[PDB]
Amino acid sequence: QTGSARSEGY
Amino acid sequence: VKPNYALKFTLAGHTKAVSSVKFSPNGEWLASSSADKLIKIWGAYDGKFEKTISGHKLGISDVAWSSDSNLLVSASDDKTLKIWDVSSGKCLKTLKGHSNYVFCCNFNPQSNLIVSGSFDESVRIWDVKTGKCLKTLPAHSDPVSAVHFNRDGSLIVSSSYDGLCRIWDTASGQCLKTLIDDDNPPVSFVKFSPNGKYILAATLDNTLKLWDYSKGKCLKTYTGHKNEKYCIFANFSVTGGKWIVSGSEDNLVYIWNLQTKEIVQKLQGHTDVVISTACHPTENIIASAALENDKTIKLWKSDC
Repeated sequence: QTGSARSEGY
Repeated sequence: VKPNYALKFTLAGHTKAVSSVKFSPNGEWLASSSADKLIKIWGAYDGKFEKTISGHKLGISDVAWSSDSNLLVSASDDKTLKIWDVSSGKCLKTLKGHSNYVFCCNFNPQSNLIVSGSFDESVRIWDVKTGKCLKTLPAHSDPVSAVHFNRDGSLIVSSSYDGLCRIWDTASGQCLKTLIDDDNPPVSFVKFSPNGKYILAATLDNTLKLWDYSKGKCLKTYTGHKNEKYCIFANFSVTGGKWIVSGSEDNLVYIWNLQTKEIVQKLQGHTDVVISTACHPTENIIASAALENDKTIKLWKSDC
């Protein structure tokens, strides 16, 4: 939903 | 002695969370990646916007420079990596092979190889010239959060939500070592130290640790920040005092004395989690980047 795996978090 | 990093520039342009920032080895540029599917290039000293590099179909989680500062590699939710010629903006190769999101990436020091880690629980090693996959390592049992080559490129270190750091022989693909301390939290970042002796590892229990690789022992721990959710990068700062630098989930940049483990500075200014930091190769400059509520990159400079 934020657009990248890293910015989404664990 | 403590540094005095002070805010010099704020860099706006990404339209979603920033995911990674990296200084070029030649010190001229900063590259940033974002959930907005874009890479941006900025002047390292003045923060001046240079160009946007586009092509990924989904958001980008990581970007990394080749050692001659001419190429970038990016890792995307579109399950590909892309190799870019920075000067022309061209996508030279699209690296296809991972079966889930690509999370992390790096060139080897020679810059003939790329290593990648993915939500598919594997580590892949790719030939830069052909864009072809050379090796797939069944590395972990959960997403791979970081991958890094050592000083001569003979080893790869990987980290995973599975709680392990693993060291791999680049040439043979064998697992040479598995590192884990007394608890098993997800490992959210790893990298070799500039001299290659140590591995710096972050875990999602608010802790950074410095490991002696050869001995398989934890030597130092750095605490005081907040990190329980995000895969936040950490750095060795070497241009002035010898520091460890990391973002935090309290929106600050933390700087510790590497040897003594004391906090020497906290940088305030961001309005969301600081996901990524980078240290300039010759000047006392730190770049920091933040998530969706902030969307900016900040450049800080110190006299020490």
